[PDB]
Amino acid sequence: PGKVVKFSYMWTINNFSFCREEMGEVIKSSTFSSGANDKLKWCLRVNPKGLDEESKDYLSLYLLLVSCPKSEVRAKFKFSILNAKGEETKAMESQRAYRFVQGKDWGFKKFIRRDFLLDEANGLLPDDKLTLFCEVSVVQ
Repeated sequence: PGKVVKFSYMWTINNFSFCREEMGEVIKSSTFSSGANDKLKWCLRVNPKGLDEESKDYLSLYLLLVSCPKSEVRAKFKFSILNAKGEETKAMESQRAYRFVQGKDWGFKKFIRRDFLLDEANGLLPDDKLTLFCEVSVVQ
């Protein structure tokens, strides 16, 4: 069977300034699929108030391999925010392809400062919506 080997996932979280998650609490995205027969399952994990005390001023963003048929998947990834114009901004990308196993995630604990994100001047929460964009390339 053929495989979806590169995929871009776009997720809008409504009313973001009112998310109620505390530090260490997660918002999980819908599961999205790739690979052969949709057998690689992924989701994005957002911690709106970080993981720990070190990151409580940040939003943390992680890509999680929810399911895979074998042991591992190696993948490169890039996260960004889509601004009020639909353009990518505040991008961060993996240094190389990282080894995912099922239940494992990789990402950025300090992806963006909350006070920058919440400042209307920066155009990152049009209508109080945060739109995240995740581009993945599976190399093995």
